Amino acid sequence: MQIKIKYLDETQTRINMEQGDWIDLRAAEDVAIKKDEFKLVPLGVAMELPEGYEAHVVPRSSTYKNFGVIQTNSMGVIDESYKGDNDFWFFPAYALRDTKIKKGDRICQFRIMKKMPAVDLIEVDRLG
Amino acid sequence: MQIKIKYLDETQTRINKMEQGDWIDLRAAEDVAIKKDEFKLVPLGVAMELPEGYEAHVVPRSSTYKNFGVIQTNSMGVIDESYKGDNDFWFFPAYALRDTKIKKGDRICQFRIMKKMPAVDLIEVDRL
Amino acid sequence: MQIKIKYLDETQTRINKMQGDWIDLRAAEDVAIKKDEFKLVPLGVAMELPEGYEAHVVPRSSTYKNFGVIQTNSMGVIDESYKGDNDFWFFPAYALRDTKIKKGDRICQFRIMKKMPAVDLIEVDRL
Ligand SMILES: O=c1ccn([C@H]2C[C@H](O)[C@@H](COP(=O)(O)NP(=O)(O)OP(=O)(O)O)O2)c(=O)[nH]1
Ligand SMILES: O=c1ccn([C@H]2C[C@H](O)[C@@H](COP(=O)(O)NP(=O)(O)OP(=O)(O)O)O2)c(=O)[nH]1
Ligand SMILES: O=c1ccn([C@H]2C[C@H](O)[C@@H](COP(=O)(O)NP(=O)(O)OP(=O)(O)O)O2)c(=O)[nH]1
Ligand SMILES: [Mg+2]
Repeated sequence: MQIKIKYLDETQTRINMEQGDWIDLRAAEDVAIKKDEFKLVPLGVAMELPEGYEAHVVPRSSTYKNFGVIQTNSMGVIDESYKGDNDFWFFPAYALRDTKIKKGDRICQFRIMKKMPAVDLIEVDRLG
Repeated sequence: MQIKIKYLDETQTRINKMEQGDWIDLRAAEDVAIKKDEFKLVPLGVAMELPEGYEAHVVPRSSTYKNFGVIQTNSMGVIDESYKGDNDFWFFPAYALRDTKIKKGDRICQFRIMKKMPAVDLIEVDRL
Repeated sequence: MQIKIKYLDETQTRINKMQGDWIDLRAAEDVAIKKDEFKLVPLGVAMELPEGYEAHVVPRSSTYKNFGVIQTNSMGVIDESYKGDNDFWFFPAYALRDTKIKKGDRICQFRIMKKMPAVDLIEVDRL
């Protein structure tokens, strides 16, 4: 199973695994964020995911410790269909304190996972 | 694979975007106003009987923070197959980072289903 | 399918068997957190998961109203790799109000999941 991945540019740090571990993604540019402010931290990457698969994106264990940001959407769902040449991943960050992220910083991690199977949604007037 | 769904009332907007594999959006069952640093359970006006052996996972949409200034306090909501009774309506536990207003009908979060953990024996052991 | 689990001390309340359900985990000691402050809440447990699996840890839906805390990493990911006698799970809590969590309190919950299959990251210039 392969993932095709476009980098924003040559300065981005490429990421190498087939170990099953979640893969760290990194900030594409310096972002500074005041306490109680919001910013998209661009991750400088676009990917074509395997057919029938999602990416899930959550912070790293140490993200809060080292940057004082929480992830606004809790968990990011990157769908297989987000595979365009301008479809760059971002990390939506709310700073609970003054913070600076530097280009290259590892700020979140992801894995892939089979989309849910197909499903008939059937309205009913009463449940058991 | 089918899910039964019951709606609080005819007012509610059927979520008739059954899966092409994608997560599915849920909507505020009523007008809800939440002030800065206030918490509210936002009712989603749906009860469901998930497939045997499954659970549902709920998370915010990508734009939920931009548009309503709320985060989901439980990060990823877990809904077990057993939450299927006739009064088991889904909610969105929302904490507000600014003064905000959700209107009835609004898409505020999204779900998919996924198979439960297989059974597991838990052994206590002195060391590892 | 088997998980080997090691409690911190005798004091800790062992957990029941279960069925596929997320298992609740308990705070290992009383912890007080002021508004707008962060603290790791020990869950007094370390575990050897199955070869090829990870654990996901998230709050109960009631953690906020009962205890006033969110989990700053959203969902903790614990790898098969974290299986040593000192590898004790924690709940990273940030308090949005003053709060005292009390030993024994069930504050978050977990399950296991097969890890991602092996994949190739093939760099490309266009998509
Ligand atoms: O944390 C995230 C979350 C989403 N994303 C990406 C994936 C998503 O496809 C895109 C946002 O554009 P839309 O809001 O239109 N996508 P959406 O999730 O709304 O898809 P849909 O409308 O199909 O439900 O941002 C991230 O990069 N990081
Ligand atoms: O975001 C959510 C999360 C859960 N739920 C529902 C489904 C689930 O069966 C029920 C309880 O979930 P939790 O286990 O996370 N909270 P708690 O453990 O307090 O409830 P219970 O004691 O029933 O397990 O609430 C929601 O409607 N929205
Ligand atoms: O909420 C959490 C999250 C992680 N953990 C555990 C598992 C993890 O291995 C450990 C943190 O160690 P590291 O800082 O080395 N992070 P991790 O092992 O995930 O990094 P890598 O991606 O290199 O494995 O804490 C918790 O107890 N609670
Ligand atoms: Mg529970």
